[PDB]
Amino acid sequence: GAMIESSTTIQVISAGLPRTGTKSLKNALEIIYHKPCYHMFEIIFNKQSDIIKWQNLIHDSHMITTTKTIAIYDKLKELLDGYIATTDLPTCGFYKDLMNIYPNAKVLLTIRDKYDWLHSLRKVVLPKSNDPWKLKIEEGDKVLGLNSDFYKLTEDSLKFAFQKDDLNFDDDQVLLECYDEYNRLVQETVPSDRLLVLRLGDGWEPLCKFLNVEIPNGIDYPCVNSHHQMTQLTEQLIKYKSLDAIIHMFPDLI
Ligand SMILES: Nc1ncnc2c1ncn2[C@@H]1O[C@H](COP(=O)(O)O)[C@@H](OP(=O)(O)O)[C@H]1O
Ligand SMILES: CC(C)NC[C@@H]1CCc2cc(CO)c([N+](=O)[O-])cc2N1
Ligand code: NA
Repeated sequence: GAMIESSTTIQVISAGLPRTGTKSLKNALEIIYHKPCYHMFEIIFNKQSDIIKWQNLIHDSHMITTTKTIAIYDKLKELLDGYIATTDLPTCGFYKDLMNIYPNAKVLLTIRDKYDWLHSLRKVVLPKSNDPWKLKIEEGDKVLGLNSDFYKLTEDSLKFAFQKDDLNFDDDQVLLECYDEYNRLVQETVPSDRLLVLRLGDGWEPLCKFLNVEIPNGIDYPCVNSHHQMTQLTEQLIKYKSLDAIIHMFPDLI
């Protein structure tokens, strides 16, 4: 196809929850658009200074209906300046607001089997409080410079996505119910013409068709960020005590 000059603004809003192929999708969108896509990894590896800003936004987000709405929307736009898409926490819970701010953006929902999702979440993002692996995650997190404010953001952005005032994070049934309800609500809320639902394994074709772009030539659809790979990353951070000592060992993930 012909090369055209794409606008550096949010063109794709992905409402999918963590552990549903968001990092692969981030990578895929960057391959298509040649500009950055937001993701939790953007915060962890590039913009830890954003943590307090997302926290403040979530804090004020109950006021979203107006005057207050504009201030909140201004802060969201600021956070996303220079990006062409959003994926993952903390952004995904803001999908409705993002649709208002970026009326010409299309919306994606990444989904998968709910028990596979939960298993993956428990290994990487939200281990049970009595799981010994939680201590290893915390040790690796310290190597990356992530502290309690990072955990607060993770929890608060999950609660915001699930529209809960509090949440028993150690309760699998609660998390599964929230997952199902969240995915159902996205599909009820977003007009179908504006939504593409992507199941893990769908690859380039439906995505590129939805976005009116050619499938990237000779490039396989990304497959990164398995829980196994994250377990290796955690162990290597603990072993070497820095990111820069091992970053070359994780080329597409980081
Ligand atoms: N192209 C692909 N095909 C199949 N699974 C993929 C995939 N890309 C990512 N995944 C899976 O999506 C999950 C990561 O999602 P996210 O980036 O949102 O955290 C991982 O699940 P597992 O942990 O079950 O391996 C990963 O293996
Ligand atoms: C050792 C270190 C790599 N641990 C950091 C972990 C794993 C990456 C990660 C990813 C997400 C969402 O992609 C979230 N999240 O949903 O808040 C939290 C975390 N925290
Ligand atoms: Na990258």
